[PDB]
Amino acid sequence: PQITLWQRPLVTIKIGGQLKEALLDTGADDTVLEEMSLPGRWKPKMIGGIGGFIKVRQYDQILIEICGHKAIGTVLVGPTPVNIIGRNLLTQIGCTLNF
Amino acid sequence: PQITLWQRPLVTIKIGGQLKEALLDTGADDTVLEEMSLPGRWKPKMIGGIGGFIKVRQYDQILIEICGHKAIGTVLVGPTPVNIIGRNLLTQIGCTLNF
Ligand SMILES: COC(=O)N[C@H](C(=O)N[C@@H](Cc1ccc(-c2ccccn2)cc1)C[C@H](O)[C@H](Cc1ccccc1)NC(=O)[C@@H](NC(=O)OC)C(C)(C)C)C(C)(C)C
Repeated sequence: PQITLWQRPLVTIKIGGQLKEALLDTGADDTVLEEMSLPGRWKPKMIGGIGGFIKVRQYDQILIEICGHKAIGTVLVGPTPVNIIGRNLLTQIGCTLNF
Repeated sequence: PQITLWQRPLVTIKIGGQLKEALLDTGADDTVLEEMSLPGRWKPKMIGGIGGFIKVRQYDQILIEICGHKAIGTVLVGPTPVNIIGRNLLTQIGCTLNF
């Protein structure tokens, strides 16, 4: 669809059976979700924001539906205040910025 | 224009006669620029992201040009790793998320 930016671009996502709310974020290279269970093994990764870095677990090839649109790719899990859909998955669902 | 997301959405902005590179950031409430000088009064503000909060300087009613689009709004200045155009200004230039 078309999402204007007067409010936070919060959308519904489906991941490992559960429905959650996520922020669509063009300012993020990666996708980062709050603490949860995912299948397979994970690698270590550190990701940086405005106030410093956090330690997250990296899962690969994770199935995730974003607002009707399927995506399969990298999901990081850790102590983020918000669920963040970053560019790795925004490109898969054909997301672009327009004006 | 239509900005894709394979790479970071970095555009040229004009603020205080200075040309600067900034990140178009839908996941940001506020607009935050690295250390620079601006005219007028200011208030301190605390803003949070991944890893926590930083203290910044809040300037009101600042004019910014983003890809030749004029816009007026609040500009925060402080020790951010990157120049960031948040939703408060992206709405002014008519910027939408599409897929
Ligand atoms: C309401 O709070 C805000 O709007 N905070 C904004 C903010 O931090 N937004 C983040 C989203 C966010 C929103 C709210 C909170 C929050 C905090 C406390 C309480 C509630 N919510 C936290 C994060 C996502 C933002 O796009 C950020 C921009 C950035 C990019 C690169 C370096 C520093 C900052 N992206 C990241 O942090 C990403 N970093 C990255 O890609 O590095 C290359 C990730 C996400 C991958 C680490 C801001 C500060 C830019 C205005």
